[PDB]
Amino acid sequence: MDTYKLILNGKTLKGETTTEAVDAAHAEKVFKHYANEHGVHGHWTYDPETKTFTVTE
Repeated sequence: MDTYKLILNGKTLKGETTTEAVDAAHAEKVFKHYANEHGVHGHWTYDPETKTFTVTE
């Protein structure tokens, strides 16, 4: 398990978390939890070179 990172860019908030997962698909399902928990919804992207998801409100 690699780690994957989430960058959340809310209008007024900024969030950065990681998780260990078997692939990007598994980390994405955990990250949807974190983003919904923290009331930040937006457009999702994944950057394979950095194993990073960004969510921008």
